[PDB]
Amino acid sequence: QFEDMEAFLRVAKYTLVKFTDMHVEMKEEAMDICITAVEKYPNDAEKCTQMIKDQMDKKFGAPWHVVVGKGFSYEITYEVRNLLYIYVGGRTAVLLWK
Amino acid sequence: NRVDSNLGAISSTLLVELEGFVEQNRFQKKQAELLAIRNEEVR
Amino acid sequence: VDIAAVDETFKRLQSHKGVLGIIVINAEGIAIRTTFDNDLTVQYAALVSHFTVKARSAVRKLDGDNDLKFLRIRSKKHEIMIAPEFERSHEYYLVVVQDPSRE
Amino acid sequence: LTDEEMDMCRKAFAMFDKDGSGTIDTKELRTALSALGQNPTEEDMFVMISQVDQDGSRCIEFKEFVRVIQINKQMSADTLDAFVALGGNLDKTGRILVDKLRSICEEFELTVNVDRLVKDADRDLNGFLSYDEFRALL
Amino acid sequence: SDIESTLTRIQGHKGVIGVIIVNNQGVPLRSTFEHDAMTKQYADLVPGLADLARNLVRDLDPQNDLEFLRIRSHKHEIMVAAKDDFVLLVIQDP
Amino acid sequence: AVIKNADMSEEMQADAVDCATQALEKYNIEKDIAAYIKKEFDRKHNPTWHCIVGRNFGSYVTHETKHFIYFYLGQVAILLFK
Amino acid sequence: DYIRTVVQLGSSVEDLIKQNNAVDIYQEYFTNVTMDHTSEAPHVKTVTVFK
Repeated sequence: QFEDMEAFLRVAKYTLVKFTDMHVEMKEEAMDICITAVEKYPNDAEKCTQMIKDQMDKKFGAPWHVVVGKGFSYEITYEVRNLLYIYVGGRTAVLLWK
Repeated sequence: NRVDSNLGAISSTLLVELEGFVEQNRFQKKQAELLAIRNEEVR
Repeated sequence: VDIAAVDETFKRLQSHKGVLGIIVINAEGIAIRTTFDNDLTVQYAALVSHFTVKARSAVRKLDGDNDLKFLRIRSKKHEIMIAPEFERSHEYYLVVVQDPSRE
Repeated sequence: LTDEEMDMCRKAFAMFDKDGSGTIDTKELRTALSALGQNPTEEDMFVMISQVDQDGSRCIEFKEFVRVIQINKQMSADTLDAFVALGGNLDKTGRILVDKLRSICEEFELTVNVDRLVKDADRDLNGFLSYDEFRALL
Repeated sequence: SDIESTLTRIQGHKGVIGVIIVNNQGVPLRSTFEHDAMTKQYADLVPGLADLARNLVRDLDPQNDLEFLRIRSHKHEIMVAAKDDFVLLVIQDP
Repeated sequence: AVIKNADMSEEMQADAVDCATQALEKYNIEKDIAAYIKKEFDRKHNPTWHCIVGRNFGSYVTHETKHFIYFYLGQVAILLFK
Repeated sequence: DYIRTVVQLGSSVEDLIKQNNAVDIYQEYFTNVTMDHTSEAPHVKTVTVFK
């Protein structure tokens, strides 16, 4: 029972997947590339999404769609087996759909 | 106690427990004596 | 100059017990004077702007000729106080944050 | 969907993945089947897991566990047990044979019984019980 | 016999015009009004404000919650005690 | 209303703004806002849209030639596209 | 006009802040007091008489 934001940030380093319809190798590759994006540029998040979907653009699919953020809402139409929603760093969260 | 620690535990038992179900038969021997025993003291 | 008067009002309010913060935000959700850092500022400005326009629309809908000059939400930590003055050429819902636990 | 089904689901998931891997591997599953007596092939269990494994893991987990319990349970509360008590052996006809009740009281060897119950639960006042008045009995 | 005695005390002070209890989704149970053309008004307008305010408070630092709320209009003081089971309303002009 | 970036016909930019503003006026939560803004425009013009509502979000997305709109109202942000 | 509004609101809120410091309304007495003084006289129970 920690007693501030800061001890929460001390514990919260895990990257829990909130909900996901992805293959296990799909999941591990996408999960690790997103954590490397978030650790690479905490300040400017635009070019995190640059890197995430352009890697997924050349490799996995011609269409892709990345949303990183702090507080937001969304409703998308997505073709099944290709959706990733994860919580990174105990605060920042990323939606990702094709 | 002697007239209502019995009669609120006699009504707390569970006869059948969790083919081989003959063990249940054997099991239902044992607790039978239980209720009989308890009843005698209340009588 | 009246700028000394309004800054003096900030020390009038802020000299009270427990008063953590004072901030002024206009109808377009942008803070003007602060007392906090910049991001707690902008998240207060956005949140309180949306919340108070919903609350005023609630009271006006509930009764036609009654408006609000007051708003007070509670925490277990700090009792945010919102005041609005809905008018034309000015509508400045100032918002205080305070609590009587400290000091 | 409910809250105690999560309790039983957690207990049964504990029973299956008994070593503590966090994933149902084939060997613990066969251990569970062999405790129940079954020792099938090593190609049918593959197909069974492959239908239950959605993630490609070759190992099923708690989300997949409750997915299969969810589909099998809610696809197929008090309607069925009181229904199939005696009238559900009649399937929306409302006429229960007295001979069924005489047989029930015959087999369970009960010491003293008079069947005045069916005489005094008679709400159509004919000599049988429809289903709504059957629940009124219960 | 403690809840209703507090209702009877609180509804007989110098400014109170109505006490309302409403459930999670709705169903205003145990109002106090001689007609019910404006109870439903409160019951479907106010808990939107109560949970919207819980959003405003809790968003800042998630150890935090909301407990009460007051809206003082010109002629009314709408005090709402929101919590997990229900929403409760007391209306009073000072 | 405030628009920061868009490349689409203005005659339905007016459609976008009048669709979003009455939505923001009516509802009192921000999931149903992104619900309605897609839903009603979806039954208006095209089969496919995507719409984001919030504050301080980052995104990269492939544009559409005449379907890409980035609103701004009252420190509450909206994006929608095809 | 902005200045006049701000000082008007400062006056009103100043009254309110005093109102909250005056007496604290939101404070339950004995929120958490564990120490309880109770009844502890000797109890004699005959569980069974062995006869």
